[PDB]
Amino acid sequence: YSYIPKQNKKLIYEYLFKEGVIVVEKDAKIPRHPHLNVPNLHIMMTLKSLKSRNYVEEKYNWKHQYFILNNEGIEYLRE
Amino acid sequence: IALTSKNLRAIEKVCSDIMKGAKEKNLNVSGPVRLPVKTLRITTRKSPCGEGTNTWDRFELRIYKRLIDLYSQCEVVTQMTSINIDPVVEVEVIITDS
Amino acid sequence: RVRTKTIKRAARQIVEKYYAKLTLDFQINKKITEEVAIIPSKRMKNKVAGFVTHLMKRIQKGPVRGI
Amino acid sequence: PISKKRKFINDGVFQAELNEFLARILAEDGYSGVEVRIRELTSLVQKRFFLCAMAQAESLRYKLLKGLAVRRACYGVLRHIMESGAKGCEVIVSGKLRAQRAKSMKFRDGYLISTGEPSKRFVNTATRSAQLKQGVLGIKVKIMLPTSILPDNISVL
Amino acid sequence: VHPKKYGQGSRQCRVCSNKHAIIRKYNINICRQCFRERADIIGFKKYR
Amino acid sequence: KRVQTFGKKKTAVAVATVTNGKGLIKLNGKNLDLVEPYILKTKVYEPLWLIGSGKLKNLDIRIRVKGGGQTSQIYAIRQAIGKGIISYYQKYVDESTKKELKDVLLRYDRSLLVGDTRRCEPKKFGGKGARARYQKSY
Amino acid sequence: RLLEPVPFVKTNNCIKDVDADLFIRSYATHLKLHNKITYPKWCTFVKTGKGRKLAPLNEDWYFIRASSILRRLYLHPDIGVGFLRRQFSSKQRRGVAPNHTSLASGKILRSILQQLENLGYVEQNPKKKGRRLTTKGENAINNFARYINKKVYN
Amino acid sequence: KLNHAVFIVITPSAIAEKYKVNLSVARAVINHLADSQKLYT
RNA sequence: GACUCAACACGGGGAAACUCACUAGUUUAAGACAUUGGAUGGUGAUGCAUGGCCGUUUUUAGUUCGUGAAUGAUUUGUCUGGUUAAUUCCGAUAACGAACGAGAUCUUAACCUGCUAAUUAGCGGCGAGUACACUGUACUUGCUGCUUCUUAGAGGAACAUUGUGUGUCUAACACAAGGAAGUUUAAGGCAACAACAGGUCUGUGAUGUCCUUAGAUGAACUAGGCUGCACGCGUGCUACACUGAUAUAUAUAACGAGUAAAAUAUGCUUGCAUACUUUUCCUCCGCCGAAAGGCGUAGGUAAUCUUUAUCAAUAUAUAUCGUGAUGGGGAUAGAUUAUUGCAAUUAUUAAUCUUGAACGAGGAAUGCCUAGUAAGCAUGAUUCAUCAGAUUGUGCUGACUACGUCCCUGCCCUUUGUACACA
Ligand SMILES: [Mg+2]
Ligand SMILES: [Mg+2]
Ligand SMILES: [Mg+2]
Ligand SMILES: [Mg+2]
Ligand SMILES: [Mg+2]
Ligand SMILES: [Mg+2]
Ligand SMILES: [Mg+2]
Ligand SMILES: [Mg+2]
Ligand SMILES: [Mg+2]
Ligand SMILES: [Mg+2]
Ligand SMILES: [Zn+2]
Repeated sequence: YSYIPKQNKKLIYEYLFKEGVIVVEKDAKIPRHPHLNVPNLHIMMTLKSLKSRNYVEEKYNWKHQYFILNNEGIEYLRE
Repeated sequence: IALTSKNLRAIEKVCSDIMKGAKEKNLNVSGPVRLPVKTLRITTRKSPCGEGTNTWDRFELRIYKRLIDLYSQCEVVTQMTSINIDPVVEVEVIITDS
Repeated sequence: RVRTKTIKRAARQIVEKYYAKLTLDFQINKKITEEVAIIPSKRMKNKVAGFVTHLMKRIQKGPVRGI
Repeated sequence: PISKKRKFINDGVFQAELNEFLARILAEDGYSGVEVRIRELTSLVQKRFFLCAMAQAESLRYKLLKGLAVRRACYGVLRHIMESGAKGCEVIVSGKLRAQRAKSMKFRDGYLISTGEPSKRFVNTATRSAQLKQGVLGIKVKIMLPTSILPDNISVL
Repeated sequence: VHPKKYGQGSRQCRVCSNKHAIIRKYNINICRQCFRERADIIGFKKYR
Repeated sequence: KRVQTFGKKKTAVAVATVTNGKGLIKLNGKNLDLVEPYILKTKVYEPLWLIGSGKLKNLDIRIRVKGGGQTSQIYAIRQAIGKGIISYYQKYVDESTKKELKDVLLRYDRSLLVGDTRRCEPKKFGGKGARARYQKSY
Repeated sequence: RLLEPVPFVKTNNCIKDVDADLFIRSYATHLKLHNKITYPKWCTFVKTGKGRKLAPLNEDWYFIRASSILRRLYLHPDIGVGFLRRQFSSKQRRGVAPNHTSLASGKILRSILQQLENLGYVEQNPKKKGRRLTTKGENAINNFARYINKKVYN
Repeated sequence: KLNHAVFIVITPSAIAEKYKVNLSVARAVINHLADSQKLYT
């Protein structure tokens, strides 16, 4: 889609902060993440971005993506 | 009471333990009845490729369902069930008059 | 239908130590074996007993060439 | 409501997944476990759900990654195994390894039973693929544990 | 996007996302090679 | 009074309940007049013929058969009868008579008392049957 | 033809103590005599089941079928149409592809059942499952069997 | 070839052999005489 | 992709789309991070870069060490012989003694405890009847000691035991009795050492390098093709009839396997939104339908229901054929009625009518097989939205012939020869 609303992004970030970790499911056309109804692709993209900066650390298992938050990431999330 | 499990000996042990518990007092316990072991068989073809004289291999996950009856109150049965136990034997208690 | 060294070895070991207990009677021999040695199988145990019996038979009528 | 057969298979699958996850996570650990810092792991599992051979293998892989003389490392591992009271061991390392072409290298110490249900019982086996310079090195470790008695022995008193 | 709900390309292996050779009995949904490796952990022992 | 034994050929367990009565002899709910094919009828009647029809005027018999095909079922029935009558004799009638009957049965053939232990061997891959492999052209 | 020296007495009471085919034939004959059951419309140019690829060639096959059905009903507690169909199945040669088992044309069977119920021989039981025999019908059947036995003896 | 006809110690085969006939006709003949394999005298 | 065994119904590969790698084209960013660097994806290239896994050598009996002995590679052990399914033993001996492999172990199937247990299995117990016998038998509703059958846990049982032969009267074999069983009882599973430049990067986010990266060899969509056909070689199915087809009737298995889309109502312009609940798989049963199938409902997340004291066909019994390409045979074709699916033409499959081809037992060659086996007969499951002629299990009908041999073929061994070692 390539929209990425800002509010949605913020919500996602908040969720991540609350958790500390995000299990993504590396699926293209799956609509929603289990808890928060966000287009999953967007979420995936965001997580990728985070990984790129090393704000989040990833350990890929089968199907799922299993993202764990780094201390820098946590600091950033303070906002 | 239905005891579903994968491991035979363990299941048997559990059954024995419950029998022992019952024999304490107050329990008209019917003996352990082991049910027809409905074996999950998968016949997979060995070899990722198509090379070699296509050997199959019959796997068998053989589930042991076990069954046991009682005429009792819930709390007592719960207590009886508490033999500690572990992740391996799956227990289910039915507290029905019928 | 022949016996491996493990069976044979076991037989040899018995009759060295427990010749006293044994007599030409199969069941008795088997019992003795059970009492003494640590055979995990049934069939294997039976086989061992049989070979012991055979050994015993062979003695009394002569030297075995062992024990 | 889900049937018993279906349930069992599902459980098995879950177990497998858990194992894989652990493997992915714990490159720095003597991993065997599977019974349920760690907070994150717990969270992950919740999200999802709603002496030993493996450890030795992991260690070997780590060593390889670090960059040792290989043979020496293997020897060390063997020694360690011996110390830990193993009746027998076996390590294989096949792959690229120094040369381009081929080269599988065995490393046995004590005796290693291969055939029978005893093998299935009385050996712990483990397989890791250590990624390296220009490909992968292929660990397989095989340990024969202390027996609860072997079928071959007939111990007369 | 075109109907991806009922066909070989609809679903996949749980493990490696391969559309070919999926053990679809008991809702296992693992392509058979992968299953062969993880048959120990799932609790599938070869007896006979 | 009443005695329950089985026969066994392949899969096909014929359970013979042998009781005190007038001498009818039946299968599930049907007389041994039927069985099914006229040719094989003799394999069921044979033990009776050996022992004598007068000896079974004291003994009613019902037989419950389950599993197997046709011939196998018949064999099972026969086996049940053989075991059954003899078993009855061993308990509620004399021993000498029982022995005599056993001897008679032995003289006729095995299979009446002792069972046929054969059973369908597992099919093996690379073929259709137990041994029968497929085909190589080179 | 059937009779022989046997080593027991036969309690010729119910239909289970009668030889089947002969009994069926007798019942068919009786039906014909009565004119108790019809031969609808399509009966005279239908095929009894997928596998038959050919008409019956018996003229009064319907009657025979009915008789068979009666017997079946007597045998079992509660018996449907599907069950009946299964019972009257045969091998369908698919020419070149190997044979499969072939479920019978159930419509005719259903019609027969309906006819029987109209006449008062079978009974759709509200408890349990599909259509068993009605007691009067059963009695009649038993009587017929007895008659047959008597005839055979004679 | 042997095109047997229809219009004009007992067994059907024998009958066929003797008068050169279809075996349905033989069967019919047998039936008449009387009045899935066969034997008659 | 794979090419002798060890490619050729194989890649679980029965592809209408998806699968899809291909062809004709069309979109898209799933271009992270500091238009540039820089990754990310690949059913792209390379199995002769590799991992793991699998195959074969090989299910045969083989491999190795310690010390000793015999410039070196090495040999011996690990063998003239007998024996064994077996470097299995015995016996001889510059060896003695080990270890892996074999054997044992594991899993079934084989027969017992007339001990352990009794549902979701039965047997009786017994009420209630409906039919008929004699002075009990067949069949259903209602209620609740035994464990033979039904399930499945622990035990037992065969060890060549006793008998008699042949054998260095060694290891062992043959016969007889007993016995459920006497070819480790039958069947598998497991699988040493060392390889093959065997296969697989088209199973993988196991994975190197090289390529490609927006006019992508990434992903997504629309068709089309893998099924195209003078022909050669595979694996099968169906046949060539009368021990049979045809059509009625009768008989009787075992292993099994079974749970985002639709319905109805409200609100507005066939569409959306809102509310609410059965259906998504096995089908009982009741109706419609020649048939296929349909509609309605019922049980089943399963020893309960499908259904299993019977889901099958060969069987068998009675009729029609009558040796005539014949009613053997059902190819090829023509035209409908359905079902699956967004979509059925290059016909998914199914049914109904009709079409009536080759084939009268198969040449050169070559495959499989020794007892519940061959063959015949079906059938469950795997693929599956739909579709077995495949595979894989399971049963049912139940032969012939050995009971050995090295003649061929292939492996293995000792000796021998070699200029071969890519053997
Ligand atoms: Mg071994
Ligand atoms: Mg298709
Ligand atoms: Mg396509
Ligand atoms: Mg290779
Ligand atoms: Mg040597
Ligand atoms: Mg072995
Ligand atoms: Mg193709
Ligand atoms: Mg196939
Ligand atoms: Mg050959
Ligand atoms: Mg040279
Ligand atoms: Zn996979």
